[PDB]
Amino acid sequence: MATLLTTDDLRRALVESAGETDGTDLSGDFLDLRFEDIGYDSLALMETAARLESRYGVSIPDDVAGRVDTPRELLDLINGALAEAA
Repeated sequence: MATLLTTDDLRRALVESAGETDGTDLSGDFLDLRFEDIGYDSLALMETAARLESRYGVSIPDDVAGRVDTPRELLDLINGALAEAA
């Protein structure tokens, strides 16, 4: 819906949950850059998604929140959630 996250928005969330960072290699489309490769553990990732959950009034299944290997999956998952929630 209007509520949607693009790669740029998704980047922002990981920047926010990482704290004071430059955003490393999340520049542009990092959808193919795996979380393990950007030093992002599923726990941190859940917190990232958590910010998004709270912000967009959604809830992401705890299995799926740490089931995503690549940002593309996570982006799509939230896109599908935000398809219904706004």
